[PDB]
Amino acid sequence: QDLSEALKEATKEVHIRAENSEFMRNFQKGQVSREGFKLVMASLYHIYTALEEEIERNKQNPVYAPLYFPEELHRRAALEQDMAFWYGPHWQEAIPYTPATQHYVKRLHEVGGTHPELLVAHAYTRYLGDLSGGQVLKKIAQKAMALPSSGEGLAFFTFPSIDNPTKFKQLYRARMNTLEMTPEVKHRVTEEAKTAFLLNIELFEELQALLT
Ligand code: HEM
Ligand SMILES: [C-]#N
Repeated sequence: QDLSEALKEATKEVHIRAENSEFMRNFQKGQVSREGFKLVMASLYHIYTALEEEIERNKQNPVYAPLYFPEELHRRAALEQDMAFWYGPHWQEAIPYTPATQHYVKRLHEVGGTHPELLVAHAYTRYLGDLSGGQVLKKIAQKAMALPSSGEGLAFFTFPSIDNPTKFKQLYRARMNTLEMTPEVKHRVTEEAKTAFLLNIELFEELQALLT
């Protein structure tokens, strides 16, 4: 079974639980305000910063290299733009770093530094999502908060180097299937992907609580 198919099958159940989390359920209904949105994007800033720091550390490692797409996928630069937009010139000392966010970042550094063969699980979980539901969320955020078509405040959801997200995702899945794969690696990679989804669910459950 190709890795791409194994991952989709392994995470299809938790995805349902994730897309139906209270925070997302509300976001999807159009109920999202500046306060809540700033909280989630600030958290993503930390998460992608850690993820991409580990991707850079392992860019030459064969267990990840085929998926090294900085120009097309990396979001840190975009998030820094969004942070300046929502938090101002000195966003660095203004943005929050929640416990659930720190927990996610901790696992990212553990994987990148000690279990690099599992890093693919984390890139898959975040990036393929950004190119899927993330695109639907972007439209909802624009409408709800009156954000301009010019893109300010939503740089994170914008991929100027990807003309067709559908085509790129297919390309990415195909590349994932070129990775050296063994029962051991495939089993653990799908398990880490489920863990990645849980880290996201816990983040959203935390943020929802902070708001309420
Ligand atoms: C806001 C609620 C969500 C919506 C509306 C949503 C919707 C979708 C849709 C429509 C797809 C299918 C795209 C395709 O087949 O190419 C998809 C796939 C995916 N989503 Fe979500 N999603 C949501 C939440 C999440 C969350 C919280 C995560 C985890 C960070 C996530 C990660 C993924 C991944 C990794 C895929 C790709 C699965 C695969 O093709 O193997 N999604 N999502
Ligand atoms: C999917 N987001």
